[PDB]
Amino acid sequence: YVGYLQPRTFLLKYNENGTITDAVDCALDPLSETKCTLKSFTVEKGIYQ
Amino acid sequence: DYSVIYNFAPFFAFKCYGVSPTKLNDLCFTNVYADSFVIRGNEVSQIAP
Amino acid sequence: NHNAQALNTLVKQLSSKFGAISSVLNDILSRLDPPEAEVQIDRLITGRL
Amino acid sequence: VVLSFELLHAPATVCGPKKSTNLVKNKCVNFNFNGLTGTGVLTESNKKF
Amino acid sequence: RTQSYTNSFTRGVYYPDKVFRSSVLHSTHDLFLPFFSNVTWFH
Ligand SMILES: *[C@@H]1O[C@H](CO)[C@@H](O)[C@H](O)[C@H]1NC(C)=O
Ligand SMILES: *[C@@H]1O[C@H](CO)[C@@H](O)[C@H](O)[C@H]1NC(C)=O
Repeated sequence: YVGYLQPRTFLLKYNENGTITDAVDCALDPLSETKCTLKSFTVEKGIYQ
Repeated sequence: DYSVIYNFAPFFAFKCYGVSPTKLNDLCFTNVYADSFVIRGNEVSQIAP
Repeated sequence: NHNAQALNTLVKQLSSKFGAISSVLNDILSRLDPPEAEVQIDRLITGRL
Repeated sequence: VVLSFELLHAPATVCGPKKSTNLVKNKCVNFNFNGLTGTGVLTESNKKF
Repeated sequence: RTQSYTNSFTRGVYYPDKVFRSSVLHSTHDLFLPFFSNVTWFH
């Protein structure tokens, strides 16, 4: 498999022992961008600019 | 070690941007590159930020 | 929550260069001569005030 | 000859001739760890690097 | 070589810097493989 990289903003979550366990790609979809703006992987009900 | 650099021939222009001449030997650098070339006297000023 | 955010922002403001070469005062004072270190420290002081 | 450096933090392959000093633990000391200048108390850590 | 196309999913994430961070969320602007991007399977 071959893919090509792109300049992106990622939100990386580090676990207790220091390994990356999850990430959010900000430019993928509006929900991911909301997560990047709030700096959290869970978003509560509401309207977020 | 910049002691030998000072011990070399007297310098027409020894100007340090980010750093300070004397404060060198006191710092720790990630990737030193040195670019050597020959230019005229009035062209020395053009090599500057 | 509000209080926390304020304090958090304040701490993050210590990681801002405010136009200086570095956001760490010790690094600046270990990198530059006192005259230019004065200018950089002045920018940092203005930002933090 | 134009000398180009990059100033950052710990990761560095070039330092000045400054010698070393044995480690001290559980005392508030000044430390210069491979270009990282600070003050604090140094303890053995369980963090997994 | 034969070219097929497939979904990368959440593959291709790497450590950006030589810094250890624990129990934190960090924002990085860097070259990454975009999530759910089409990648080429070569045979
Ligand atoms: C991941 O963290 C857990 C929780 O402390 C620990 O038991 C485990 O050894 C860690 N794994 C690695 C590879 O560090
Ligand atoms: C990758 O797959 C998607 C989904 O089928 C498709 O829309 C897209 O055209 C594919 N990429 C290329 C270069 O064909």
